[PDB]
Amino acid sequence: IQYVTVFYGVPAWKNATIPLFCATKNRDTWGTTQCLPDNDDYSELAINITEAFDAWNNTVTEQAIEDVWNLFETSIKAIRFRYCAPPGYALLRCNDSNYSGFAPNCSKVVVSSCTRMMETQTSTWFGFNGTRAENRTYIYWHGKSNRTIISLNKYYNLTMRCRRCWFGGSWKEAIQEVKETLVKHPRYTGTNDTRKINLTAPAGGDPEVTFMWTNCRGEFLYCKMNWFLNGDLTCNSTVTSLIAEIDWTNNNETNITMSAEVAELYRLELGDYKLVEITPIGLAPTSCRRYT
Amino acid sequence: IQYVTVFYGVPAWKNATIPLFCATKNRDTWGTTQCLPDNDDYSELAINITEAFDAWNNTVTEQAIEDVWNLFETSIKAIRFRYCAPPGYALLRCNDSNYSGFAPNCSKVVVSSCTRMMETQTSTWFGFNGTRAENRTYIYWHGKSNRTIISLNKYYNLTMRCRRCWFGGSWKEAIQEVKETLVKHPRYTGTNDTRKINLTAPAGGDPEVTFMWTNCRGEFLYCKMNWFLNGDLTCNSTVTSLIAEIDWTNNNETNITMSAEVAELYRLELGDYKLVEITPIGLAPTSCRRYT
Amino acid sequence: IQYVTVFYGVPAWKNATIPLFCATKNRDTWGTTQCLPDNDDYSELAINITEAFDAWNNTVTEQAIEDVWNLFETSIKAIRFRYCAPPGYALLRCNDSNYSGFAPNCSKVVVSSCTRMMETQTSTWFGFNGTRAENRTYIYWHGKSNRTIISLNKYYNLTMRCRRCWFGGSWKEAIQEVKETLVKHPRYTGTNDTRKINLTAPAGGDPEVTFMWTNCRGEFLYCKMNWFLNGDLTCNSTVTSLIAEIDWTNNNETNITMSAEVAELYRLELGDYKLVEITPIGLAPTSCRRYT
Amino acid sequence: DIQMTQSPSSLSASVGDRVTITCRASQGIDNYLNWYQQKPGKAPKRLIFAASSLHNGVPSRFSGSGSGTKFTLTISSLQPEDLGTYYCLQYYSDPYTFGQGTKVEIK
Amino acid sequence: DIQMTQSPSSLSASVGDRVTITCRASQGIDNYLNWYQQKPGKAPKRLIFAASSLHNGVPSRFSGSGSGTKFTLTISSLQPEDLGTYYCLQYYSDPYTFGQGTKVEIK
Amino acid sequence: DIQMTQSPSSLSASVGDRVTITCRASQGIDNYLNWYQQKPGKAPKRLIFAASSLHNGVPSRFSGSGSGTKFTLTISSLQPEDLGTYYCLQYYSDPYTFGQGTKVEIK
Amino acid sequence: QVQLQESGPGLVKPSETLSLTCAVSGGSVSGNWWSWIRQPPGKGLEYIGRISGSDGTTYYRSSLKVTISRDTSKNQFSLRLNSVTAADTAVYYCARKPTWDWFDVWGPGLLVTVS
Amino acid sequence: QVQLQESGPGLVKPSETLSLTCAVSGGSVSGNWWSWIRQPPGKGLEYIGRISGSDGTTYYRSSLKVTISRDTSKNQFSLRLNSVTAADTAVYYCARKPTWDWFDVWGPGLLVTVS
Amino acid sequence: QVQLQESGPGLVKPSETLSLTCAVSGGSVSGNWWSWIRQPPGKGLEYIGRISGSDGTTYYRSSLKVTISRDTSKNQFSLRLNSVTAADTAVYYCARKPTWDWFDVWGPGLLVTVS
Amino acid sequence: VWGTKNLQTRVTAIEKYLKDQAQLNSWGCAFRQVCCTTVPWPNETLVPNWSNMTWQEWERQVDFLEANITQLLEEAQIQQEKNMYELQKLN
Amino acid sequence: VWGTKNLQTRVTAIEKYLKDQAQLNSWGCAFRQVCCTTVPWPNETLVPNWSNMTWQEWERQVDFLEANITQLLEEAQIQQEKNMYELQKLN
Amino acid sequence: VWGTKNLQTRVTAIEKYLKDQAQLNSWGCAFRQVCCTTVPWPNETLVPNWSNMTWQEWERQVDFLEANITQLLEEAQIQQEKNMYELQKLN
Ligand SMILES: *[C@@H]1O[C@H](CO)[C@@H](O[C@@H]2O[C@H](CO)[C@@H](O[C@@H]3O[C@H](CO[C@H]4O[C@H](CO)[C@@H](O)[C@H](O)[C@@H]4O)[C@@H](O)[C@H](O[C@H]4O[C@H](CO)[C@@H](O)[C@H](O)[C@@H]4O)[C@@H]3O)[C@H](O)[C@H]2NC(C)=O)[C@H](O)[C@H]1NC(C)=O
Ligand SMILES: *[C@@H]1O[C@H](CO)[C@@H](O[C@@H]2O[C@H](CO)[C@@H](O[C@@H]3O[C@H](CO[C@H]4O[C@H](CO)[C@@H](O)[C@H](O)[C@@H]4O)[C@@H](O)[C@H](O[C@H]4O[C@H](CO)[C@@H](O)[C@H](O)[C@@H]4O)[C@@H]3O)[C@H](O)[C@H]2NC(C)=O)[C@H](O)[C@H]1NC(C)=O
Ligand SMILES: *[C@@H]1O[C@H](CO)[C@@H](O[C@@H]2O[C@H](CO)[C@@H](O[C@@H]3O[C@H](CO)[C@@H](O)[C@H](O)[C@@H]3O)[C@H](O)[C@H]2NC(C)=O)[C@H](O)[C@H]1NC(C)=O
Ligand SMILES: *[C@@H]1O[C@H](CO)[C@@H](O)[C@H](O)[C@H]1NC(C)=O
Ligand SMILES: *[C@@H]1O[C@H](CO)[C@@H](O)[C@H](O)[C@H]1NC(C)=O
Ligand SMILES: *[C@@H]1O[C@H](CO)[C@@H](O)[C@H](O)[C@H]1NC(C)=O
Ligand SMILES: *[C@@H]1O[C@H](CO)[C@@H](O)[C@H](O)[C@H]1NC(C)=O
Ligand SMILES: *[C@@H]1O[C@H](CO)[C@@H](O)[C@H](O)[C@H]1NC(C)=O
Repeated sequence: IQYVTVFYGVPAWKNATIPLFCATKNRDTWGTTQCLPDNDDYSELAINITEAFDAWNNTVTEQAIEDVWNLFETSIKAIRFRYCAPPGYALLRCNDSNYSGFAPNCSKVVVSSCTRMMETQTSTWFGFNGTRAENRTYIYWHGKSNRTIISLNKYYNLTMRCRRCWFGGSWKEAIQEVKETLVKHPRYTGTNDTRKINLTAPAGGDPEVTFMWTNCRGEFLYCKMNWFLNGDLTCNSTVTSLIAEIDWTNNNETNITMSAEVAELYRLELGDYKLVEITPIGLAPTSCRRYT
Repeated sequence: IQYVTVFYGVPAWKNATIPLFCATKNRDTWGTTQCLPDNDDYSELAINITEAFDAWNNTVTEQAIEDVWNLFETSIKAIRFRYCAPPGYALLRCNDSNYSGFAPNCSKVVVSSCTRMMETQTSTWFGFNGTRAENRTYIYWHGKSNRTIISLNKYYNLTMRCRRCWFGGSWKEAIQEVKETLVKHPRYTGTNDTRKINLTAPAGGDPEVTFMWTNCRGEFLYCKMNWFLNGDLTCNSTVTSLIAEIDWTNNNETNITMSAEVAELYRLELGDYKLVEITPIGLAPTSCRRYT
Repeated sequence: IQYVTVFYGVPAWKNATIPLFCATKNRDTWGTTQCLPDNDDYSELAINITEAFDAWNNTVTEQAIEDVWNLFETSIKAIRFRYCAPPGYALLRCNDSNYSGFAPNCSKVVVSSCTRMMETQTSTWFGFNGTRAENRTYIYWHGKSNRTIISLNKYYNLTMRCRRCWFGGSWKEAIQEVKETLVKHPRYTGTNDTRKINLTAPAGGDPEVTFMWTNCRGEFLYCKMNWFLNGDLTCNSTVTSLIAEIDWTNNNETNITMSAEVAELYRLELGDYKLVEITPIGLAPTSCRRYT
Repeated sequence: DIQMTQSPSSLSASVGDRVTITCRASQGIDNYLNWYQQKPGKAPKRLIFAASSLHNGVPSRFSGSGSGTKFTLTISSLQPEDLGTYYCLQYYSDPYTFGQGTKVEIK
Repeated sequence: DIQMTQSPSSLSASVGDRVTITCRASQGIDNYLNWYQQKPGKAPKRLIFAASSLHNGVPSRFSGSGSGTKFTLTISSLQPEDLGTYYCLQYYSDPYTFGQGTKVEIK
Repeated sequence: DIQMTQSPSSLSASVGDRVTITCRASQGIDNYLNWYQQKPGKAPKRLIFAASSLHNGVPSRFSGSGSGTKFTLTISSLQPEDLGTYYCLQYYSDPYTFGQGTKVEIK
Repeated sequence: QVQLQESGPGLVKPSETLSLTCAVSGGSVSGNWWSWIRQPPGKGLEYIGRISGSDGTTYYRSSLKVTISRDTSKNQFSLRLNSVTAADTAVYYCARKPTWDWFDVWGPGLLVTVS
Repeated sequence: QVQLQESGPGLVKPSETLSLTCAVSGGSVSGNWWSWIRQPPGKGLEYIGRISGSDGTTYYRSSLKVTISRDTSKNQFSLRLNSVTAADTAVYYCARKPTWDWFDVWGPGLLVTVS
Repeated sequence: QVQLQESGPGLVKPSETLSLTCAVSGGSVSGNWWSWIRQPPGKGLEYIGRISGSDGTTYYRSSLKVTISRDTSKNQFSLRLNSVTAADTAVYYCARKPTWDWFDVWGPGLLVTVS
Repeated sequence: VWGTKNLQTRVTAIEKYLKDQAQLNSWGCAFRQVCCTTVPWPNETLVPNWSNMTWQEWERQVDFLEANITQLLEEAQIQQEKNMYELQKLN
Repeated sequence: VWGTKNLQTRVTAIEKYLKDQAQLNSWGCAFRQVCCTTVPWPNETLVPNWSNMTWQEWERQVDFLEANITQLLEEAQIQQEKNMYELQKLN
Repeated sequence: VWGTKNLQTRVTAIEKYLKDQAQLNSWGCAFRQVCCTTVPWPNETLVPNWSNMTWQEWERQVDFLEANITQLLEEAQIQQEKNMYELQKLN
């Protein structure tokens, strides 16, 4: 007879949803914010079993968007922090190079005790410093929406200079290659994209859609972008992402009604992470038996 | 020889005073208020042993009056919630039909893991929706004060309509029966109540006593009630209680100097509940002994 | 063979840094501030082993200066409290009569479960009620800096009366003795102090240094102190301390550029206390061994 | 091969009494026992298996125990439902040996 | 009936030594023992009861033990207060058997 | 004085097999044993001491045990590094008795 | 959970083939250990054979020289034996073999009779 | 807690009734198990009887043919025996019987003497 | 941690004084229990003596009539014996005595030879 | 603040959950539901009527006696356990 | 408020750390890493392939069966333990 | 905020109260005040003077050695306990 045997400490985990601790280097951030010291540890181990991954539904990003907004509200009344899980909790990352938001069958997945560095920027119509600047170009696609966010390669660097914005910053050779991969993106329905595409701005009406919003040491910038498509503080910018809502009404022509939501920018930074609660309980059958 | 034996989990409890958790159905109440999900469970078990009960000194109501006031203050700067105790804590209710606030010898008492639904209403001189609307009429009496609060039966329904209040809402047959039971109420000293009673309003002076206070979608209503005794938003009301301070100076005549305190209204809702801390420790004598 | 044996509850402790609980008698201090009841216990036991002591680096005082300032800020938008450590934590005091802030080799040290009573006063250039009023005169000296704070004996009492300040309050015999011990203070380099000393005020410039700051039922008093050196609310004061920054540039003459920091006043009250975390783990070798 | 000695097949008992049924093991079978109860003209149903492992259907009245050489079955109370024939089964070795069955008749 | 064998009634001891007093049990009385100490011309007072159950009055010097057939009383140190006569009592059965008493005289 | 009986000095073994080396104790030395392994023309180094107390250098292959009269040394696997001579040392009493050494030669 | 049913001839003369079928519904014959047991009217239970649906094990009693097939077909199995003996006649029951698992079901069975 | 006191004649001739009274103060005689023990000047303690105040139990030694009453009256009890024997003379002590409880008190007692 | 080294003559005629020196570096000879052991080419290890650096204990084997000094000087120690016997020639090793502690080190030693 | 309200309830539950398990697990029994102790029961005349009696009523009947019985556990555990260490030394 | 953020995380860790150790330590094993139980394993045909199998995959294969096996522990612990008390009474 | 001040102190006490009891109860001893372990004491020459010595002073004398002795507990507990499971299989 094989009797039930209980094992403690075996590897097993499930989904989770809890807040995370602090981890940052720089001090003097709102009286230290009661934040723990940061440990220099970016180690990652190799795991074989696949694990489900998500970027829109993961709870890790949902707290960042609320936390970052709360910090900004204190100013009304630039930091680099990190989240480290407590004991019994871990973070997973999909090291697959073909990650596009939905990777239910990740070939190789790693387990890390802490996430990576992230940057907070309250900006619209553009993707500021970011952290996923890499040599690979890929675009996230939503399954339940057709909604997307485009990552930009670091080779172009898309130099931007703003004063008082004057910039060429076109990189005509760069845009030709990237859009041809949006056709090669794992799904692209109709709209063959044969040398005809226009970045149609949102229709008139509400002021917010008409003009962008960018912050440079606390400046509510509202300028016109119509030219390209058709003492004094100074700042730069290194573009790395761009928000967009792709839609089309016909196979002959397509109109890109780009969105202007700020929450999606932080989601891209932590879009390849999920929080899993480790259950160290394990039950297995063994021939052993307890005395009396 | 009978040696001392320790028992774990036996039923034993004492008085308690601790805050309670959330339990509610509707969302979007001040950003969810960090409130737990509610479980549909109104089960109650039967217990034989009597337990002391109180309505003025119980700590469960003391937190509600502070919690409800704090919620209203946020508006300056209508919900249905519930309190569920954690493990090791329970709530008792006296199912005796003759409950009047003081039931030290409850015949049948039930134990419930959660309280009932309650309504919050900041009103004076009247008892709004409430939850103890039943076919039985009874009045609470304080031992340390005369202070009383009168429950109203649901058969009359005392219809009220307010606009911009115009209402007959007398129910002459209703008032005749209820006041005759206030004489039959467990104590009623002198003042035989033989066809002579007047609801004397508080004497002049401070504005607050002179005029009532009622809220209808945020309206500071101050009107006159002298007539009966001697586009545009609209709302109703279903009266279920009434606050009053009964006082008398002579056997021939009695003057009812009714009070206008709002805290007592919530006390009636939870007046048949108390919080008890369960101690699972129990010591009994047994002939057994430990080896060596 | 002597095998390792583990002992639980042996006396052992190290440095610590954690917040403390409330302990106070008077109520109605900002809605009770969620403060625990106070226990009348000033007992102290005798310990033989020496323990390091400090007054500037100890974390117990660092929380008081932040706590007291936060309480005052609520007024913008007089109490006697106490800190009692939880289980597993204790407070040490140096009963050596020669304490001057640095007592790494305390001859006799006591362990107490709670600190003493303390007074909070937001004042500059003077030491208000205090608690270390005793028959012994001594002055604290910093080892890394030379910021000093002078304790005043209770025999002089330095009577002060303020209205609307008119006061003799010199005590010429008192000042003669105390300054002669500042020469006899553990360290006093050069400046033989032979009948020549002047209390030079800070040089002109910023308004804050020029005039003091004293509060009497919420009054921003700014008067002149030049005379001595060279219906209507009334209040008194019993001076017990005085802040000063001792500096010298030549052996012939010395100039006392007295400071005006308020944080140092509270540090003197708790300057003979430190928080230690008790570790009840102890390992010792014994010949015993475990069965199988 | 081994021989199993069972309790007597005839039994007279009164309500409120304790009934003990035992089938002795020849050697250390190591509690590979099983039990069954077959009603007249109906299939048997398991009550207790592996010496001591409660099966759903009876709270506490049926409870066996024993290991090694000694094995016993103890019933706290007798009820109208308990009636029919009882057997104990062992499967440690290939050649199984069975009991004689108890023609229990209550009165 | 049973017979109890007590320690010798004569004792000579020096300060700082250990004194052991024993009264042996005839069978397994199951630690129903009790002890008493009576001063000359004064009533006895309990010191240890039920073999091992400390009674208020002495921190550690008086401490008995033993169960079944073996029973002993061990005293770590001798003090001036300890003096008089000692008895051990058993009440397992109806016919009680008592000791001979120890006329302790210190020197 | 006591005599220690050691395992044979000649050993022929194949890879993947278990090797057991024992030196029996004459009485209850109470696990004051020690072990060493000396390479040819080199100093010995400790592997296991006090019967069962792992020393840094080998994760699990070397592991002794035993107490009282019975003592054994068990090795799960044989590896090329394990080679030379083995001794077991006892120091309970003044006159030490040593083993004969094992001239281990693998094949 | 399961609704075991079976059927059989109920009338077999001596020295003819014995055929009895027990139906399996809601479960897979493979991956489950099955066995056949008969209840003599006077005698107690006797073990007569065992068979495993996994096909990895085959254990019979070397006293009756009988074999039982495990043809799946439509999740059914039957017994096969020839030259029935008078002493072998009994009430045949179909059920899984007894094991140390919570699950075990038995069929009512039917009586076999000979002249 | 308790202040036991007693008194007695102290002078009894041989062959007369033996009367000794022990007073109980601060406690109830009923609900407590009481007993009488005497200390001979030379011999050790000897058990002579037991009595329970609850009245549910009555256990005496069947060697002395002696009985003791438990009349409450005003919370007092006494000993009753006739024809005192020379060997029975001893120092009589009043106390509760020894039990496995923390509470137990004894009285100083008084000496009985015969010619 | 430690780098034990030693040296010796390596050529001693029979019936001459035996001198061998083992150097101690990085540790104090006092407070550590030291001993001397020799490895005969054919025979196994044999205990020949013990010495404690604390000076509180002195235990030798009463079969070889040999003594060893513990002069500190510059943290060094050596062996002293006279009239070397043919059977006593062996490879001499210097090391601390075996104990129940994690620390123990040995020296390679050098061979002694006689005609 | 409602945030402090929710947090206060949770920490209290754990603070209570270990306090009783801190008072327990020092007498000798860690988590056993029922276990025996060597301390005799004082005042045997107070034996409870096992037929007609309830745990809730009887516990408050011996409230005055609870503080005395609990203290004796501390001496019993340390004294009996300590002697075992010296006994094994000789063997 | 960030203060409530940090506090909420810490108490959750303790709340989790004892809950699993509360579900455990009631079956009979307090802190032993591996220990045996008298409950037979149901459906022996579901024996796992010890060579090619992982803990993460197999645990979710028996998720439906977890709720049934855990209940039987409660009856096993109290029933077996209780009978031992009466056995020692006679001796 | 003073509310966060009070809550922070309480949770720290529990957080500390189990951490030491988490480091303990994994070596083998759950709540026993004094218990023995199979690990030999290194450097017997460092035996403490039981007459003239205090716990506070000696603990800091072996601070450097604490980190090494504690690690050996993990191997001792699992290795010795694991072998017992296979021994009982044959019987
Ligand atoms: C150990 O356990 C025993 C038994 O459980 C306890 O015994 C109880 O002790 C209390 C002591 O206070 C007793 O209370 C006393 O009761 C006396 C009589 O009460 C009964 O009287 C008649 C007798 O038949 C009954 O019919 C009647 O119904 C009562 O039940 C009172 O007279 C006592 O009062 C005395 O003290 C007061 C001051 O306190 C004086 O003013 C009075 O004049 C009088 O002198 C007292 O109330 C109780 O009766 C006992 N129980 C039983 C069953 O007898 C022990 O208390 C307990 N503790 C120990 C031994 O330390
Ligand atoms: C195991 O336990 C043992 C005993 O408890 C420890 O032994 C100690 O080891 C340290 C090692 O550093 C010793 O410290 C050394 O002391 C030498 C001499 O000190 C004494 O000298 C005379 C001798 O009589 C005494 O009168 C005097 O009062 C001193 O007490 C020093 O010379 C050593 O310094 C050496 O190293 C430095 C660099 O570090 C060089 O610059 C020097 O020139 C010199 O070469 C050193 O300080 C200590 O004395 C030992 N204790 C005792 C009682 O002897 C082990 O340390 C401990 N750990 C193990 C074995 O791993
Ligand atoms: C809580 O208080 C309520 C009263 O407000 C109790 O209601 C009573 O519940 C019992 C249920 O046991 C009802 O008994 C029923 O009586 C009918 C009469 O024939 C019978 O047919 C049913 O089978 C049942 O036994 C009782 O009528 C009801 N009384 C009232 C006035 O509602 C309730 O029982 C209390 N809670 C508990 C746990 O007791
Ligand atoms: C209520 O009225 C009664 C009548 O006598 C009186 O005794 C009692 O004191 C009154 N209580 C108050 C609150 O005045
Ligand atoms: C002491 O005070 C003097 C005064 O300026 C300062 O120069 C010096 O650095 C201080 N040194 C110490 C040890 O405090
Ligand atoms: C109830 O308990 C009492 C205890 O005082 C007992 O005397 C009585 O027999 C019990 N039974 C009843 C009241 O039916
Ligand atoms: C992997 O596991 C499966 C279990 O289904 C087994 O059949 C197979 O032999 C294992 N080995 C492989 C796939 O190499
Ligand atoms: C104090 O302790 C020291 C340990 O170094 C010891 O040598 C001495 O004998 C002890 N006794 C004293 C100092 O009286």
